[PDB]
Amino acid sequence: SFLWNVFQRVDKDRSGVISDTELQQALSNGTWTPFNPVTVRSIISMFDRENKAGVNFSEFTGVWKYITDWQNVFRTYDRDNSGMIDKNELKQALSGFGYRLSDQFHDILIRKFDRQGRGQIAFDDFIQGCIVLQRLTDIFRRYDTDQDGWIQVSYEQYLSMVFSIV
Amino acid sequence: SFLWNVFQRVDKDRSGVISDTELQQALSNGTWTPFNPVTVRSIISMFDRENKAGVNFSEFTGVWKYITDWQNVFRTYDRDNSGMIDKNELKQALSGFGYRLSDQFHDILIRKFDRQGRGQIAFDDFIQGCIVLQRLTDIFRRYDTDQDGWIQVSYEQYLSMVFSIV
Ligand code: NA
Ligand code: NA
Ligand SMILES: [Zn+2]
Ligand SMILES: [Zn+2]
Ligand SMILES: [Zn+2]
Ligand SMILES: [Zn+2]
Ligand SMILES: [Zn+2]
Ligand SMILES: [Zn+2]
Ligand SMILES: [Zn+2]
Ligand SMILES: [Zn+2]
Repeated sequence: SFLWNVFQRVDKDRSGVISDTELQQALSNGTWTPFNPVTVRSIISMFDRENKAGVNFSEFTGVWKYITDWQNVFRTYDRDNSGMIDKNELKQALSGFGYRLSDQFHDILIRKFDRQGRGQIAFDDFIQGCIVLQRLTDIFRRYDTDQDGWIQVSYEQYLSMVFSIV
Repeated sequence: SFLWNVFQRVDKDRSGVISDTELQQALSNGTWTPFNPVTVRSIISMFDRENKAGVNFSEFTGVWKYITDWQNVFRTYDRDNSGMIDKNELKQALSGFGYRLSDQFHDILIRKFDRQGRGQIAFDDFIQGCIVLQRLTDIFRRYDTDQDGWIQVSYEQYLSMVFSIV
């Protein structure tokens, strides 16, 4: 309903389908730089149930829910309310999700996810990071057959593991 | 020497530095489609000993050697001389490098490396594939401490392993 007005504002070529570029330009990451294109790509492919390279209005109500939900999480854990998420808050956010990860390891996470290069993670980078972690966990989980947080794999199962990431 | 004439032909903006776009356009992959940009990016970052985003003439003599050498390998193993490399020939090429990999696993390799979508791997895709495999092997090797083609890793060492790929 109110969602239709949003859709019409975002669908700038009035095609009836919201493309990557369109969704990108309707989202801010709180740093006055374009929203992470990879993040946009992931959100599109998530809800696009055709091979459309975009989302229609029905699919878009899903996207709108997804982004709003990700905003709740991000604002909850950015408690000094700066707009970025820091080492401590990232530790909190992933701890809230159920990850049990060492403090130093969050050094790597920040280095890997933060496009801004400022020791902190923006909203767009934050979504991708979490998405990438779900994926790595899904894969790991296929190989940790007795569920004790350990895997023994051969060279070939490793390669096919890394290749099933994609 | 003769290399200088090549460099001048490739350096189209006459800057004295060969950019990504420039190198790309001076290379064919034998399929009348642009040479894999990722492949170009890798070759650049390999020989660029500044943070230049390109190569000067000195560095370029390295690149020229690297590409010619990769051409020898590719032509050796594309023995039906089509321009593509197939499952059997890929099996040969990597076997020549010292990889001991199962026949079915080469299904995954072709699916993963072939941008053309035709069950075969082009010259540009072939270089990247091999490069990606060297990297995965280097990493694996750091973790296979007793050198028997097996690793046991925890969840956190796995994440940091996958993250050291990049
Ligand atoms: Na296990
Ligand atoms: Na081992
Ligand atoms: Zn549109
Ligand atoms: Zn914060
Ligand atoms: Zn902060
Ligand atoms: Zn176990
Ligand atoms: Zn140039
Ligand atoms: Zn062939
Ligand atoms: Zn063939
Ligand atoms: Zn062992």
